[PDB]
Amino acid sequence: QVQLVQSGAEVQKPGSSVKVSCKASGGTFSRYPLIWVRQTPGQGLEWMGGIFPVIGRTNYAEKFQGRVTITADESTSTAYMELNSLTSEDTAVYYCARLDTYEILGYGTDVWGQGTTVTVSSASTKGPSVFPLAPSSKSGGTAALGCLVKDYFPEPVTVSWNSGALTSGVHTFPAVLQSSGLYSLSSVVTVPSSSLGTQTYICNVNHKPSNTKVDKKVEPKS
Amino acid sequence: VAVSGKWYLKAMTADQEKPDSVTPMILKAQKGGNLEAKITMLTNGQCQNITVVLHKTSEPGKYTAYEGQRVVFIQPSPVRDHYILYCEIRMAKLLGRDPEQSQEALEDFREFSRAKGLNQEILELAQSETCSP
Amino acid sequence: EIVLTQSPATLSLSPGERATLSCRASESVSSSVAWYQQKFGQAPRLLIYDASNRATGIPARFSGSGSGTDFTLTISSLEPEDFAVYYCQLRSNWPPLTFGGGTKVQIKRTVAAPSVFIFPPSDEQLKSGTASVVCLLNNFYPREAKVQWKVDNALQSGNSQESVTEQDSKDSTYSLSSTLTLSKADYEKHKVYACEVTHQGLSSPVTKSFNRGE
Ligand SMILES: [Cl-]
Repeated sequence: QVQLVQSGAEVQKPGSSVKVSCKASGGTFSRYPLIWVRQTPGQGLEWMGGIFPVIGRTNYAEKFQGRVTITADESTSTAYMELNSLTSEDTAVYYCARLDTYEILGYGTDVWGQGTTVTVSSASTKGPSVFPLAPSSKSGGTAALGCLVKDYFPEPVTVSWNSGALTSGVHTFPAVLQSSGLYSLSSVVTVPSSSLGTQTYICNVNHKPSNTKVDKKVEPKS
Repeated sequence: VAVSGKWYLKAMTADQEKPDSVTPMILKAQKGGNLEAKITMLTNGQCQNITVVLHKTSEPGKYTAYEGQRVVFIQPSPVRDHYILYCEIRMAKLLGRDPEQSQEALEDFREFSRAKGLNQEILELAQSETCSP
Repeated sequence: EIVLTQSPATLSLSPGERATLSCRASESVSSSVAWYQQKFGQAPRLLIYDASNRATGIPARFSGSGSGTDFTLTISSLEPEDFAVYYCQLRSNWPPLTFGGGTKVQIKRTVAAPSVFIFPPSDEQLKSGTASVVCLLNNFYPREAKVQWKVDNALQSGNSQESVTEQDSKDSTYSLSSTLTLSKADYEKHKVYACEVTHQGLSSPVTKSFNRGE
């Protein structure tokens, strides 16, 4: 049973390069295509290139030709992907995979690495600020309110409402990486407007990377 | 498993001294590791159904057949969608997804046969989907 | 290059229905096609290799077919766990190993217009020199929706970002947030902040507004 183990999560500044490793154990790549695949958050799979022993060559997709270098080292059973001139749009999950294609007919025993997250940002670790999204004075008896979790790095944050007692109607959106290199996300909930006087609504935010916590009461504005 | 694959036997050679026509070769893989290959050949006005069971070894692409007495090495060609089978008489065969000859595949197959010390006058087999006595 | 087209790119069905997914190569590629399943936030899962062979453990309801240019993944009868994105890919000893663009298999439901909500920047935030204005489009279907910001009736461009939820497990809707980010200086130059929403379920565009300063 062959396993591929990739190097861990990387944060790189725009303009730098990242070199991700992929170590094979229980086997090698000498007879099998070793490929690199990426996926930008919420988007699709893209083949970047690979080492193709049958033709004795490394080949790249057009999109990445000239900006990615794929190599392997026999003695260490390790393959590498180096991506230069990083921009924020190279923020993605990168995977290596060994394709079971050597036999004329086989069992399809492809092996993927676990993935490596690369985040392209100039930012340092930073806990969030949390601002209220206050319920409007003005709807089927329901009101929308929320919290804006702004200016944290890196991923992830967690958000609950009322210490987890409030779950119905909650939507916590995927984070966006802003041009500052910091993340922002919003969490909202719809509640009975009759409740707004009486029931407290507090968002509980946790950013483990910074060991920070914020709890923000959200109420109608005076 | 019961995984399957379809192919054409396009050319053959050996270190010694021939189907008039061949049908496609069909491979079936069985839970356990073995492959079974089937092809029909027109020879002496008769249609022969050939079956070979290739038994797993610990090495990928290497099988045993004919009650242990034959060893068979199967490897992809550099030319897209072709494979080369080597057997030890000592023989080599060119398989492709496409029934029509690829000159590139044939050229590579010649160089392969030379490395193995096989007769370099390659026999190209005519193809037909069905066998007509 | 070789391109793999997956069309339609969305299918809306339900447990019990057959799903037929298409993958068309831009030129012949024999049997060198794989299919993957991928759920949100998870690793891709190999279903089919060599166009017609199931990977190990894959249930029998999944079958692949085709050779040449036109490939098909059929799920004979969808189960709940089968709603996901499906990708085809060239898979072979020889390059290229291009992926298709993906077909999302989602749960069908009736058209539902968004409930729209606009949220002014907090005083606390404003102090720091930046204003975030948030527009929420809640519980709509299908996913296509256009949000436009207008400030004193001028259409904004370049200063907003959108984020969307995964389909809700209970009601099969989507929600979306749009955030307009301004400097305090720019925020303070205008009066009317409006979020204008267009969606299949709305017969006219819906606008929510406030005037800067309650
Ligand atoms: Cl099933």
